[PDB]
Amino acid sequence: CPLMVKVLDAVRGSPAINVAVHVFRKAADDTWEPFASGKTSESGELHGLTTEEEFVEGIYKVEIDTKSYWKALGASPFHEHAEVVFTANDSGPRRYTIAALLSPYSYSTTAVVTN
Amino acid sequence: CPLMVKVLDAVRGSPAINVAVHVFRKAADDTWEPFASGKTSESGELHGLTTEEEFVEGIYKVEIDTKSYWKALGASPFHEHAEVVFTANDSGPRRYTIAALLSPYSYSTTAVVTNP
Amino acid sequence: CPLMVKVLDAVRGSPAINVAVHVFRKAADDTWEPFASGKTSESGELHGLTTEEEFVEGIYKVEIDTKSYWKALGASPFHEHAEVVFTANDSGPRRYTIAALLSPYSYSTTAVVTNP
Amino acid sequence: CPLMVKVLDAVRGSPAINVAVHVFRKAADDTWEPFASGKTSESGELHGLTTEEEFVEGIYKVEIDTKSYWKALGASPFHEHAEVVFTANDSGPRRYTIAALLSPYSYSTTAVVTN
Repeated sequence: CPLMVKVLDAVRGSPAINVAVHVFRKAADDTWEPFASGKTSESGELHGLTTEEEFVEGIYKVEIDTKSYWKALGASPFHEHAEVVFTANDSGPRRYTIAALLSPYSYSTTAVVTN
Repeated sequence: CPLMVKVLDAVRGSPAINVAVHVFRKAADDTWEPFASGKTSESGELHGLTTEEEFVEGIYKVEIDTKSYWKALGASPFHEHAEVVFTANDSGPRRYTIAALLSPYSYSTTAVVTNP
Repeated sequence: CPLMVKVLDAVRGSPAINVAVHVFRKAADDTWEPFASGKTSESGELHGLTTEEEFVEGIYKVEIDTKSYWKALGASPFHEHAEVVFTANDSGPRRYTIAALLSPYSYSTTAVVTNP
Repeated sequence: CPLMVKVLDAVRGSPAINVAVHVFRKAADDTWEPFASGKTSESGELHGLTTEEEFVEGIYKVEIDTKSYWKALGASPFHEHAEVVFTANDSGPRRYTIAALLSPYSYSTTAVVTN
């Protein structure tokens, strides 16, 4: 699996479960076109987003619909969503894990890129 | 100043200087329309982006140009930029401070919102 | 002020007010000796902990009493406190700002170090 | 496994590998006594720290020797180490994953507690 997304909840200290995640790739005319999407599991992870063949170099945006997540749990969300924008670079064989740590008014995201 | 941005470099333990920041605001046609932009100073802070009058209700997107910042310092960053999207002044004017902590492959961003 | 602490609440998007902070400094016998303590103000900042004269070289430990802070606000935090340990003024006096971002089960802490 | 530790490197966007981790439990006289320790693997993880039987309620401190880690890679570390202090509470069945994200002058730590 070339691209993984893991989402954690910093309030409850648990994985962010029923979370919608949309991945877009930047089209030649700079528009963002749907690339992949899904909902985090009970482990806060989303696998099977794409395949090695489809995941070509280019700019990608991982959009995490955090607002709905926090609303369900009664917290008042700050962000509309979390946006992770990056360039997939082939240079060598790589796997991407976009990790996101969420709080109502804050979030962190790290990219773990392994061989 | 109703919208400020402060950026820190977690590798150097100092303000993130000369970081370009672009603010957009969702238009009626769901298009991201340019709202304001600037760059952080020696203290890693960006003030004067907009005024209370101009900063009306809306969904804003604050794009912090992290990639350009790291590249200029000789690093190989992962992200293109940090994108902070949020609805503003939904219940009256508020002062927003968008803080961002930067590392080549990871960044934190957290808003401090106060009633003026 | 050579050692400042600033704390933010990532759940409320505001300064972390009334947060007790205890500073210790490793003694000759490797014991943690009390150095200074205080609590953050309405702006989530703690100034006046020590002076340049008193803040000598050494390994310091800044304990941010996060648990007491969350409990008082009705939350069930994971950590007892945030512990920032670091060697200070190893190459001359420096001004240190220990910043901490708090959530019930997670916290970030990052130092901004500048030459006066 | 009751207690896990995962360490990531935010500079290189990879797991913090050869990292020493010491776990201490607070003794009745408030001193910190050795409880467990090891070195993160190639996946930046440390399993087998303790057993369900030995992991009793109490206050624990996870010390991550980050200074040596950064020195090896040529970065100038700020912290002597990362310290995660917490109370193990039985109330229900739980697993602890102490995650730490490291940067030379900054680090984050989250506690993921699952059933």
